Order: sequence, then structure tokens, then C-alpha cells
Amino acid sequence: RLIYTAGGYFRQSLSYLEAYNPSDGTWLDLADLQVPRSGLAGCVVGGLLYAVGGRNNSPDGNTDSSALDCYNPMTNQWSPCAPMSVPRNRIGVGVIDGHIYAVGGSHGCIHHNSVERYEPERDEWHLVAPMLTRRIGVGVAVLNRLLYAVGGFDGTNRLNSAECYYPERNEWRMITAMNTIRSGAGVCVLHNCIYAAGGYDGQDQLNSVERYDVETETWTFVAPMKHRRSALGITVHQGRIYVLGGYDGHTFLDSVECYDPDTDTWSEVTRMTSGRSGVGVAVTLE
Amino acid sequence: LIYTAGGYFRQSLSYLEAYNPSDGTWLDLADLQVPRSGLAGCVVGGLLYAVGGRNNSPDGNTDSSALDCYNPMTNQWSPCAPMSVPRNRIGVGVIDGHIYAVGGSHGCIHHNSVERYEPERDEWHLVAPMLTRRIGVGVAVLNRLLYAVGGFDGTNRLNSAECYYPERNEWRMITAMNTIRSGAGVCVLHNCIYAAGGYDGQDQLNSVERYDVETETWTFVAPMKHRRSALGITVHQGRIYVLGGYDGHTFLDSVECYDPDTDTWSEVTRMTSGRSGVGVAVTL
Amino acid sequence: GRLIYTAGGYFRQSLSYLEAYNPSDGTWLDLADLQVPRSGLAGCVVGGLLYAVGGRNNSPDGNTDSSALDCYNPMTNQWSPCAPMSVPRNRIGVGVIDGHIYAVGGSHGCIHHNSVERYEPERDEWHLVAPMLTRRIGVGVAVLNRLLYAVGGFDGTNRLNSAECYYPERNEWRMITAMNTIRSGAGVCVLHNCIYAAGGYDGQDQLNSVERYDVETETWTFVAPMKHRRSALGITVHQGRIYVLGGYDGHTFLDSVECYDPDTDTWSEVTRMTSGRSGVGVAVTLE
Ligand SMILES: O=C(O)[C@H]1CCCC[C@H]1C(=O)N1CCc2ccccc2[C@H]1CN1Cc2ccccc2C1=O
Ligand SMILES: O=C(O)[C@H]1CCCC[C@H]1C(=O)N1CCc2ccccc2[C@H]1CN1Cc2ccccc2C1=O
Ligand SMILES: O=C(O)[C@H]1CCCC[C@H]1C(=O)N1CCc2ccccc2[C@H]1CN1Cc2ccccc2C1=O
Repeated sequence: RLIYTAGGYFRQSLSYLEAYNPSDGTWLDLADLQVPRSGLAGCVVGGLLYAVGGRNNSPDGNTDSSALDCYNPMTNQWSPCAPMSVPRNRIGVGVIDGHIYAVGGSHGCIHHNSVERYEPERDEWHLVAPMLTRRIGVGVAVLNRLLYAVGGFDGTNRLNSAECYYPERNEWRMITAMNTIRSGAGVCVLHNCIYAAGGYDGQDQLNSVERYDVETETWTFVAPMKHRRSALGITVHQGRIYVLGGYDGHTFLDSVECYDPDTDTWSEVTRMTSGRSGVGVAVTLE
Repeated sequence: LIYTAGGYFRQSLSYLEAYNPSDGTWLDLADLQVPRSGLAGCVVGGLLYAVGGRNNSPDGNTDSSALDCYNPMTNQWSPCAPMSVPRNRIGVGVIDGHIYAVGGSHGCIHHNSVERYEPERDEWHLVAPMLTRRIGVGVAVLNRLLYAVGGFDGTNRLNSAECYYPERNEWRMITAMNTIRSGAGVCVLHNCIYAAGGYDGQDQLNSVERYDVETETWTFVAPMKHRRSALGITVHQGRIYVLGGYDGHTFLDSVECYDPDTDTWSEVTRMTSGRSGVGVAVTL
Repeated sequence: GRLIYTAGGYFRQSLSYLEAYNPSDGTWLDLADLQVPRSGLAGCVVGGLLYAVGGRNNSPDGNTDSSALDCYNPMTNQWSPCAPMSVPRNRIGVGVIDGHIYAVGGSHGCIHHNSVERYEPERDEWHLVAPMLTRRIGVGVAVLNRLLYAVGGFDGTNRLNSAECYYPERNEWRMITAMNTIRSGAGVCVLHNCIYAAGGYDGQDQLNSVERYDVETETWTFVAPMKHRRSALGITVHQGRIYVLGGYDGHTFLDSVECYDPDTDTWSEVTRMTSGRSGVGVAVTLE
């Protein structure tokens, strides 16, 4: 199993697809994106990698993407899918029951609260209930077959607020708020807990990490990361969180750290081929 | 008993029902002649009037000038004198047993016009127009003056409100709300103009504020649980009731109740089905 | 005063012109241009110095909202930089209360400000004060009775007719009676103890009407309308007569300069600028 990292930003928008194998610490150099992107999000469904949204930041000039592309590792080749109803930069995604859910993000000055769903068998996007709050730089995680949107930016305020999506009822409920305000945080699920790592609070790029216990309904600080970072890639691989790249106010990171929850500590396990931020990250299943 | 006439869900509705705020029960009364959404309701001389609105079938949209009349006894609607113009997204208030029609729209025509109705004669007579063209306007009556609050003018949603003195027959602009609202629930309680919900051109609202006539100041209070515009509003014995509306995607059945003593909301039932743009009134 | 200044503006791109009109003998002096072109800036005079606040640079190769504050010295004919604002502010409003310059609202990209900050020229420092109740860009500002009035504007989605008032001693904002007409980018000033709101845009048409606020009656009253429709107009008072300079009227940029005589209650076109422009910052040498 591999950890994929697509696109991102370094001086201009990137189009790299690379993969990291954690069994031997070795990097792979696969087929590049058709159009460069940053602020996209990645996910895996039935052995295919999907790249959703983001923005093409060239020097002349900018374009928010509504595209859905599909990489087949058997053929090493990208293929266009049906686009989203609207452009979505700094987007969140989750996978529930083999359906991709695109969450918030931005199209220019428009900050979305709307959410839509993709069915890979039919190749069609369909709108579902919008969030209670507009969010770009939102971080998404899927636990107990419920979608979770955490933090972000609503056009005016950076957020510590968090809400939860019940797919069967088709509705969003606001849950307990984070201790710290975060936008562009890495959000994922591990051992029945939601983890919020890094992000931006309007002042500083953060290194603090907090986790949500759904049953105690309370956020809890855990061991912080070595490097401060926002717009970071993140994924879980065998009871271990992996964070990739991001922005720290001055430089772009190539550092990759790995969290072991048994010992509650972070450790620098590799570094990317070049520093970058706003990557789409995802990992092959089971 | 609290009536709910008309509404919208997939298309305009002809439902008339009534909720019992003591034991919580929904009576199934006579449907409307014509299905109407965006209508308003009021009660004069123990009769239920459905003023203006819009029929929205799957093959035609017709803005209504019609005024209907429901008789509690017979369970039966009676066509009355129609208004000079159609008014969808209207507001009403009753001073001196006369029904005031405020604002509304007819296609692309947004009205600053207002017309009074006299049930003793079955006659609509126009009066001083408002300073602002207002659709999705909310109307409240207090100290026997009429207040037009919020609305949409064709380009801008409004936080301004204005006051009609029926003695000199003129409008004067008052202190504007802290928030811009169109299609909000407006009403009077303990000598205060309350305003709940609405759309500001961006999001549906769940905030609530109220106007104090002596201080002339809009103050926020505790916000509703659910975001909603095109809701039905009414006061029943020292507390406000809100019914249905549109949150930006689905149509609410939730019915929240505001206690001004505790300054808190609570869901005290749900409608027989989800719907927005209801005409709502309670029997005096 | 003595001279009426017009700074910056827009015609095809952001301009950097500084010019001054003498009202006694009707002459235009071509003074030194701004370091940076800007439109939507504001102008005020404090202690014989002309300050140009905020605005946006609209070049034909990128746009930049300005947090800048530059001061012009008429004696030296030179523009001197000062301490910049906490945030950039396009389409800004300013008043001067007791030697300090208030910067009110405006925009920076997608962000519409309800925040307000004050400048101390003795110290060269900006300090945030209580923010407004509403987010306002293209807001008009008028100093009366050592209170700061914030009139009309645009909140990002809707054009506004609301007005609100700032009490510097309590450091708090109260909402007052709204204008009869919605105005965004109006010209706002004070004359004979009344706030005048002239011109503006209401989402549909540029305006030519003029209303005014009597502080004791708490009411807005129309007066004689201007000859030309205009928004983003500079405005100032000089010897009991209001002066309006330039603006946008839906298709062209005005060079005309009308003058309201409060007694006759009539406007009259008293000159033209060297070229038409909108979004100018305007001030007058103090009395
Ligand atoms: O608007 C984008 O999509 C582009 C705009 C150009 C800069 C890189 C993109 C960006 O804004 N990113 C990446 C994607 C993303 C995703 C989630 C949250 C935050 C971000 C921000 C994070 N930041 C901030 C920043 C400031 C200055 C220089 C670099 C960066 C940077 O990399
Ligand atoms: O009025 C109308 O022309 C109709 C148009 C068809 C849908 C129902 C009517 C409507 O839109 N109404 C209901 C009455 C009313 C009263 C006050 C203020 C606003 C409204 C709007 C509120 N909205 C907006 C909306 C969009 C999409 C789907 C449903 C709705 C909805 O219900
Ligand atoms: O975003 C801006 O700052 C620039 C954008 C380019 C046009 C000039 C600037 C502008 O829009 N301004 C000037 C400053 C200002 C101040 C207050 C209120 C309104 C304005 C508007 C007035 N408008 C409107 C307009 C439309 C089309 C062409 C010209 C204009 C114009 O000049």
C-alpha cells in the first residue's frame, strides 16, 4: 500500500503525482496531472485515485477548478470525470459507502457552505444539504459512517467550530468546538477519534494537535508536531498518522512526520522530493 | 388555535390546518380554492383572510390579487374583493378592523404601494405609498401605528424600517435594524417589535432582534435553533411561535417557541409536512 | 479655507494627480503627483498638511489595495510617507476629530471592513477603536459636534441607506435614522450644523438627489438635486457653500464642478477640472 501526494504549490501551482511506500521508505515518480493544482483534495475509491478541485495558480493568472480527475495505477494514466457544479479551491472530501463528498472551498470571493456527492458508477454529482457555516480550508474525516467538517474560514472569521453530517437523515449538526482556531488544518480519523493537526489561526501557523472523542464530546491536546505548518497533506497508515508538506510563514516544507498514538510522539520519517503546500493526499484501502 | 394557510413544497399548496398550543394537535380543515405560496394571513371579526400570494404549479406561475375569507363555522372559503394589484411576498397588519396590504411583487414589479381594506364595505382603498419598495416585507402593529420592517427592493435586501401614522396618512423612516432581513418573521410582544429569521442575500438567518419604542433601539436576543426565511410567525399568550420556512435547501416542519422570561427557544412540535411561505394567524 | 485639493482618482486606470483649485479667482494649480496611483482614497487636512488615506491601485497589470498614508506639504511640494494602517482599505471614509484622523471601513479584496482605526500625527501611530455595527465600503463620513457619522455604503452584498454614529468619549457606535434613499459612494459633508448626503449609487442608477440631516429634529430632508448624476464623488465645504468634484455617472467620468448655495437652495456649475475622473480624495485648507 502506498501514500499518494498530488499537486500542491511551490512558487506556482504544481502537477506532480508521487507515491511513498512506508515499508521501505522509497519514493515513486508517477504520471503527472493534466492541469496543475493546489488546494485540491485526494481520496481513494475501489482502487482508483481521485483529484478534486483546488486552484491553478500560474503567473498569468488564476483559475479555481471544478474538475474531477481519476488516476488508474494499473495503467498509470489520468482520466477526466464529470465536473462539480461549482469551482472549489481549498476543498475537503470524505468517502462514505463508495461515494465522494466534496465540501465547501471557494470560488473567488464566494465562500461555499454547499456540499455535493459523487457516485462513481453513474458518473454524476448531486447536491446535498449545505453546511451550517461557509468553510474554506476545511478539514474532513469520516467516522462511524458520518462526515465531519472541522475548522476553516468563512470569509470573515477563522474558525474553531465543527459540524457533523448524517447522510441518512440528510442534515448537519454543530458539535463541540476546538480549543484552537484552525484553517488549513489536517483532519483525519484514528482509533475512533478525529485528529486536527496544524493549520492557521489568523496569527501563526500551528504545530499543536488535538483529538475529538465522540463519546466524551471533548477536544484533547496531544503531543505537538516538530514543525509548524498549514495546508498540509495528511493520512493514516496502520494506526499511524502521516503529515506531508505545508506552509510555515516563511518556507515550504518537504518534511514528513509520523505520529504513533501508543507512545504519543512525532518523528521525522522522510522528506519529499521538493517542499510544497496544499497537496492532495490519500492511501490505498484496507 | 393557530392557523397555517397555504405554503410551498415542490409546488404551491392549498392546505389549511390548525395547531392547538395547549395539547398539541393538528386539525385538518378545508383546503383553499386556489393553492397559494408567499401569502399572508390575519383575523378580523373572527374571520380568516388569505391576502395575496402566488400560485406555482409545474406549468405556470400566477401572482394573486385575490382576497379569500374562511368562516370558522361552515369550513368553507368565500371569494372577496381583490386588490388593485397582485402581491406575492406580501405583509399585513390590522389597525382599527381594517386590513393593510403592504408591498409585495407582481412579476418584476416591486411595490411601494399600500392599500387598506374595509370588511364593512368589501372595498380596497389605496393610501400613502412607502418610501422604499419592499417585497418579503414584515409588518407589525403597535400604539396603533403600522411598521414595515426589512424586505427586498429588487436589488438590495433592507435593514431599514418605516412607520405609518394613519392620522396624517404618511410614512417616516425610523432606526434601521442591526441586520439585513427579507422574508423575516415580524410581530409585536409586550410592546416590542420582534424580528426573527430571514435572508440577507447570502445566508438564511437564525438571529433575532427586537425594537423598543421608548428607547428607539434594536437589541439582539437569543437566536433560534434553525436557520429559516419565509417563515410564519405569531404570538400566543406571552410567547412567540415560528412555523416552517426555507433554510436554503429543505423545507422545515420545525415549530419553535420563544419564552421572553427565560430568553430561550424550544421546539414544541412539527407540521404535518414541510413547507415554506405560509400564511399564519391566531384567533383573537 | 484657501485652496480645494483633489488627489488621485480613476480614468481608465488609477491616477496619481494632485491638483488644487482656488475658488476666489478660479485657477487650477498642478501640484506634485502622488508616489503611487490610487482611486477610492480619502483626503483630509490636519495642521496645514494634506493626508491621502487608503484607496486602491488599479493598474492595467494587477490591482493592489493600499494601507498607505502619505502626507503632502504645500510649502515643499513633496509627498512624505507615514505609518501605514493595520489593513488595506479601498473605498475608504475619513473624518478628523480633534487633531486625529479616523479611517472608516472600506475593503481589502473580498474582505469588507466594519473596523475603524485612528491616526495620531504627533506620535505617528494607528490604533484600532470600536468597530461599526455594519460592514461598510464606499461609506461617507462627516464630523459634527465632535461625533463621527458613518452614512450609507455597501456591505458586500447590499447597498445601504442606514447611518450610524460614533461617540469617541464612550467609544461606542449607535444606529441613527436611516436616509430615505440608498446611497453607496455618496458625497458626505457638514454645512451649517447639518449633515448633507449628495449623490451615490443604489445598485441600479447613479444618483443626483441630495438629502440632509437636522441633528435636533432627527430627520432626513431632500433639498435641491444636483444637475448631474454621480457616484464616487469628492466633496468639501468652502465659505458656506458645498463643492462637488467629478465622479462616475454610469458611463463617463465627470469633469464638472457644481456648487450648492444653501440660501438660494440652488446648484450651479462653477468650473471644470483639467480632466474627468472618479473616486478622488478631496479636502480644503482649514479656516
Ligand atoms: O489560494 C490558493 O489556493 C493559493 C494561492 C497562492 C498561494 C498558494 C495557495 C494558497 O493560498 N495556499 C495553499 C492551498 C491552501 C489550502 C488550504 C489552506 C490554505 C492554503 C494556502 C496556504 N498558503 C498561504 C500562503 C500565503 C503565502 C504564500 C503561500 C501560502 C500557502 O501555501
Ligand atoms: O415567492 C416566490 O416567488 C415563490 C417562488 C417559487 C418558490 C416559492 C416562492 C418562494 O420562493 N418563496 C416563498 C415565499 C417567500 C416569502 C417571503 C420571502 C421569500 C419567499 C420565498 C422563499 N423561498 C426562496 C426559495 C428558493 C427556492 C425554493 C424555495 C424557496 C422559498 O420558499
Ligand atoms: O474598485 C475600485 O476602487 C475601482 C475599480 C475600477 C473602477 C474604479 C474604482 C471604482 O470602482 N470606484 C472608484 C472608487 C469608489 C469609491 C466609492 C464608491 C465607488 C467607487 C467606484 C466608482 N466606480 C464604479 C465604476 C464602475 C465601472 C467603471 C468605473 C467605476 C467607478 O469609478
